[PDB]
Amino acid sequence: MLAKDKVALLIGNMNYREHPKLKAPLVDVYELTNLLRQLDFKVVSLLDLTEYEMRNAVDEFLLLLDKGVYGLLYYAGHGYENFGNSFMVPVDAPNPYRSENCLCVQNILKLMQEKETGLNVFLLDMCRKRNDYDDTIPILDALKVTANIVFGYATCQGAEAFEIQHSGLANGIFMKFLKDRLLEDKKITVLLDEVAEDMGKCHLTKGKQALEIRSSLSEKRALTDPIQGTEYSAESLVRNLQWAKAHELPESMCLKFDCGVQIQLGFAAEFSNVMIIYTSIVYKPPEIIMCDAYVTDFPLDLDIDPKDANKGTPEETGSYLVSKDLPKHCLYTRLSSLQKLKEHLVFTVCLSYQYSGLEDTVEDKQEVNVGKPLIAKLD
Amino acid sequence: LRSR
Repeated sequence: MLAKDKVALLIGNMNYREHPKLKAPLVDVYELTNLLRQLDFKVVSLLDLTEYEMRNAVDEFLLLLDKGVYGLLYYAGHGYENFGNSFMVPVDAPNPYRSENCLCVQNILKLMQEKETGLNVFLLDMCRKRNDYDDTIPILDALKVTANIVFGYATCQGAEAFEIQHSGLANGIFMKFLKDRLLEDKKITVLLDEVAEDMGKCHLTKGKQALEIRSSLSEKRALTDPIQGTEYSAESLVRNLQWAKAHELPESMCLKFDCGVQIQLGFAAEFSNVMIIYTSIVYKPPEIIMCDAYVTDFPLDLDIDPKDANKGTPEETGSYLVSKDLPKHCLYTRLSSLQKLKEHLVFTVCLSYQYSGLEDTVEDKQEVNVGKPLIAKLD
Repeated sequence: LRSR
């Protein structure tokens, strides 16, 4: 079995403004993103999206999809279910909230089917209880009989999905078990079934949470199926190239200051909407005794806290996922909410120095523009 | 245990 393309959208929502906050979607999404990439999926991973952002991300995902393409959606965050319809709850939902504030998974399925995907996979790592404030009784249109649909729900209808309250890293229950199986060369339905068995052995979740699989898939399609890669339309290749650009951060640039010092500006991706910037004092003409380099003046859209920027360790920025994957001895800054970027990312590298003999500090600073960062390119 |  071969797939014309494999494409995944992964969303983790943790920091709700009007509802309890979550911790593990960041690990779940990060680790799943990596496993999917090992299977050659073109993946977009996004943290903490609003309703508007979630819809836009879905619109981008849909653009990738084409006849024969395997599409996968993974969601870790708050959700609800009314009348067998699954809804994803964005971080900007009010309390209480209604369906119009959320995204209905089935509608996404309908749109995917309109693209003639070869496989539709939904992994919904969220609660499935009712939202009683939402009183609407939607007449969702009947889906076409694709025979390509697989739902892996972290929990059963009417029940809850969980993560572990452990300080430091810990997956949610679903990912805890999924990640050990995900790379298996098996029909995705069978794989999920093994996953359901693994979860059943969890004492902590017994009687509270169990995987539910819903499938109408009539062919031996596996996540490990090879990409055919022969029939791309030119428009697709450009879309693929654009996706690759979103996937790739700007390469590091060496900044030359008028006073002759050089600073290394380095970039790392945590998610498609989360970048880490690091700076280091690579070079000094001797005449200058002391050097200080630091970053600032970010776009407001990013809502970056200067208290939380220019840190000794990546860990200090709220970047726990990437470390020791980053050059040591560098200031670190975490740019999250990259999707909120109206204008090319522009910021300021500032430098403070004293010359040997001279005793007064000098202040020089230059605007760097990497322009669009990651996901932002997509539009 | 955390609820989602």
